[PDB]
Amino acid sequence: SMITSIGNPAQVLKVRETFGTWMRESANKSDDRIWVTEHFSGIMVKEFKDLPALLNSSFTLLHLPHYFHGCGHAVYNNSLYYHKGGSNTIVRFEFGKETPQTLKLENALYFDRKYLFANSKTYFNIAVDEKGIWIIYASSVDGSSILVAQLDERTFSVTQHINTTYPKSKAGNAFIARGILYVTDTKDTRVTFAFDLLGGKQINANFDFRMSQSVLAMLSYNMRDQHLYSWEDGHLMLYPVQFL
Ligand code: NA
Repeated sequence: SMITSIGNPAQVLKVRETFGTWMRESANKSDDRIWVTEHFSGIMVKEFKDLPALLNSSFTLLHLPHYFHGCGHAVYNNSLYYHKGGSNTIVRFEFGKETPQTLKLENALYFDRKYLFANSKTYFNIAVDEKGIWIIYASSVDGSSILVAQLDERTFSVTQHINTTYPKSKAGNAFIARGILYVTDTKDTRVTFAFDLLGGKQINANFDFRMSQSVLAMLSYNMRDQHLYSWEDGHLMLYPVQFL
């Protein structure tokens, strides 16, 4: 099924950090924790035990095995998925463990400011939804096309590279819900492109995302509550979504 509209947002918090990510578990689990990264690069993640903890800036610091770049990470099943800064390596870091798993996206743009999403200086966007685990990236072959790697969860390996043919120059940002890729306009306020990942075909999508045009750092669908999570100019937002 497809998204027909996005509701008014709920703001959870405003921080000084213009760019960052906030993330919650999306696996069918009782887990109230929140994970945050700040800025476009670093080696630390802040873990909050719950929302009141986030509200009061009471966090545990977790040191990562590799520096992250960008704002396109995701948390799924007690693991952080993220772009290893300055490489085409994607890292899966399980929070109670030492050695992460890694995979390489050999034909993906990953340096020299040739971003997948320029607004957020992002090269890769990891997304988790009802139909699988996905890595959105931009081709280093033609330097333009948006692709989505479909993952195998157990092996943390790529089973398929899906070419949308959509040029990244038209994309503001994106998220994936129920196996459908949704891409925003360059102003990041409307969704103007969509792609049925398992059907391998474009589908019509034109609906408003938000009224604010403030810079958009992170945009991510969480299948556990079916809400859009975003980070907008230091504002942590939640959007409800309406399916057809
Ligand atoms: Na996104």
